Amino acid sequence: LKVNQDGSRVLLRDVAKIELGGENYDIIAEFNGQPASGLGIKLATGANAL
Amino acid sequence: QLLAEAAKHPDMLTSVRPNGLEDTPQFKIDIDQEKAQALGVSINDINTTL
Repeated sequence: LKVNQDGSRVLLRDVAKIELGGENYDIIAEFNGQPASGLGIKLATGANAL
Repeated sequence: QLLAEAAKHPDMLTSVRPNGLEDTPQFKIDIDQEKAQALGVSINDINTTL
């Protein structure tokens, strides 16, 4: 981030917690009570269901 | 591994080759972020002149 005139250096972790996390934290699914995810699929207009 | 295996079947597979290019030596440049900020040189200036 910057190098202090003192001689020290400031790194991104020195000011933040960096981790791999979801783009958003709005949706959370559960299948029969246990952690889950998945896809809700919409049928395209006119396309056959089966 | 698969190309070598297919080479053990000249009675079944012939002319089994990759349809692409082979890896080649590249010249990597490592810009030291510290010494750059320590000389008042912008990374943007560096990556543009280069």
